[PDB]
Amino acid sequence: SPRVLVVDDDSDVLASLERGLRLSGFEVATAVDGAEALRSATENRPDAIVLDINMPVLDGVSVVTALRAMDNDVPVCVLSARSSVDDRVAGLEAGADDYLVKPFVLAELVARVKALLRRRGSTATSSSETITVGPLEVDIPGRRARVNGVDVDLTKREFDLLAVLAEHKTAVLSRAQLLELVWGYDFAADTNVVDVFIGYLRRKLEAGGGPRLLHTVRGVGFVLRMQ
Amino acid sequence: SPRVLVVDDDSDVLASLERGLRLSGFEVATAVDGAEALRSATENRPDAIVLDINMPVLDGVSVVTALRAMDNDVPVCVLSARVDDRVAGLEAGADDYLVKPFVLAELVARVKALLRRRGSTATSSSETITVGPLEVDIPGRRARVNGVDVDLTKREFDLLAVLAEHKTAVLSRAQLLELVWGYDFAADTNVVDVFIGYLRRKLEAGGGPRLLHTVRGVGFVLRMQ
Ligand SMILES: [Ca+2]
Ligand SMILES: [Ca+2]
Repeated sequence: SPRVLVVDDDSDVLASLERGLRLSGFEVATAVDGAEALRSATENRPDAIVLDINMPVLDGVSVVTALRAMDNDVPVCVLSARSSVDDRVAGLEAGADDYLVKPFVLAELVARVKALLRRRGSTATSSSETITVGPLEVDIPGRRARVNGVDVDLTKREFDLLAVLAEHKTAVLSRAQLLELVWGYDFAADTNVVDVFIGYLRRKLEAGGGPRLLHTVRGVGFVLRMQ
Repeated sequence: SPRVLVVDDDSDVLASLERGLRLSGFEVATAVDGAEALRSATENRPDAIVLDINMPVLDGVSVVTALRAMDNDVPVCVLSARVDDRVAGLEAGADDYLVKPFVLAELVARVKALLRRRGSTATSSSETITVGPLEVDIPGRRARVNGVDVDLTKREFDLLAVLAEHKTAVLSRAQLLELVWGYDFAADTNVVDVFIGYLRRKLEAGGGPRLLHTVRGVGFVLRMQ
């Protein structure tokens, strides 16, 4: 009953993923390149999209870029070959919500797709008032972050992360807690998605040129706090 | 401003490159050896790296090797020497080179070219291109000859990919410099001819037929026969 659009230009992989997800309980639509992805996404509006990065015609990065420019927040998990790192990172930066490296076992994708759906248009936060951490203001309801009055341009998943960290300002959250609260994971994962997104957030928070607000507590977790 | 990391163990040269590139409109990071180069590259994600070859602690060839081994496709222009007539940094995976001594205008032109290429979002509609025994998987950035992987550096593939996309077309040195290297300017560099050599040698390793042809005074063509 959730509709998942799966996009890959490798016809074996696409057929396999189609088979795998349909059997796992999803209504599945497919596309072979990013143009067909955007057509499919536009004409059918999937609940989630599984999106290969390196494709002809329009790549996965472009597809993501395009969706997000249209304010289309559909959850997206990008797929990439192992070696195609600085590149899957591009999809995440451009606005994908999660990634999975090939080859993967099908359970890894199903689990992340159910998480994607659990956390589509998101946060597990109750704050209504804007949250201040030094010069940073995190407006959860208005989905707006500002540092010294200047908006910080964040993707939907960067913002969800910052929002969870602001909701628990000054508290340390572990990778595992952040996978559950932000990504909606209900399973143990081998993933550095939290680390990658902490990198992006911190770079954005610091681009102005002042204090580190977002701290890595080695072996324990991450914390948003002034000083 | 594009961020360029410059790496040279000679502090005079390092300082001079830094000054020059900054006055040319670049945001410049520096590193004194290959170890500092790796740290800077990780901590600071430069848009391009100007990389000396002979350095203590860790050399330019080792830097390029480590970067490529770690799937970091950052543009690298190596500052290298030229005997063997080999340019070891290129073979290791650097994208272009300059031979010291050089004028700054040559480095600036080459760094802009690096950046032009890395900045390109042009996406081909081609999938796998077949030329006789050779298959070029464009989107997958893989080549195989008679089903056997040909291990190519990023820039070797870039060149192979342009030749395959225009398969059987003769592309001049000038067009490949523009198309593959991102040059917008004159350049008397031999970099295209050097990489053609690399590809031939790699493509022809399995004993097979010549697929990459040099038409002197005209250009280069990838075709079976
Ligand atoms: Ca692909
Ligand atoms: Ca040196």
